Amino acid sequence: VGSLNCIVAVSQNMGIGKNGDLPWPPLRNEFRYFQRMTTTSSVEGKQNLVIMGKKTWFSIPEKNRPLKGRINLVLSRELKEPPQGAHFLSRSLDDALKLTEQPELANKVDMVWIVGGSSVYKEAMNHPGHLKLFVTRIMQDFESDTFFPEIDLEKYKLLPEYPGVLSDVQEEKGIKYKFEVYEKND
Ligand SMILES: CCCCCCc1nc(N)nc(N)c1-c1ccccc1
Repeated sequence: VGSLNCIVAVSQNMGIGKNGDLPWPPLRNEFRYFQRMTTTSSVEGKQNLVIMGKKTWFSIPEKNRPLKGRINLVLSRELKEPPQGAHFLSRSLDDALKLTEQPELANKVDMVWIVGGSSVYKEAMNHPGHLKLFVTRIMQDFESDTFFPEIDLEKYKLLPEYPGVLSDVQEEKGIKYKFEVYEKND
């Protein structure tokens, strides 16, 4: 199994969802960036794993579920089988990471991408080890009811650039945004 990563799009007031919907209007190139980054795997014969909480899974429009070309794993203690269209179910992020070393997935998974939501990000971000955060900064305030956890910059370094990630300001539908990559190893 390869690197562990979080990927998020977040407004200036730290919002990531409004009743699960994006707080901002849909941004086509931001969507394309998310698909490209989470799907691209260099290791021949493997796919990336996407891990998400139950609410994040059901916030994805059905036409976009499962995230194609990736192994889709949902976290839930209430669910007793993977949701329709998903591939795997784990009770916790720890169990999901443990599963990636079981024979059922050990040689199948390259990169692991945590795609939401708030509590899953928080657990990943505060667990020791090597972790990167791919953060799209939506540079406006938007009404939200779920939020990204604080990034502790004592441990997460903002990288000066990263291959395959544009470094300059983007704009869609009149909304400026930018792509950042953070890395910790503790
Ligand atoms: C259905 C795919 C939406 C992709 C655009 C939104 C998005 N952007 C970034 N950079 N990270 C994320 N985790 C998400 C996201 C992915 C799934 C659900 C909610 C937000």
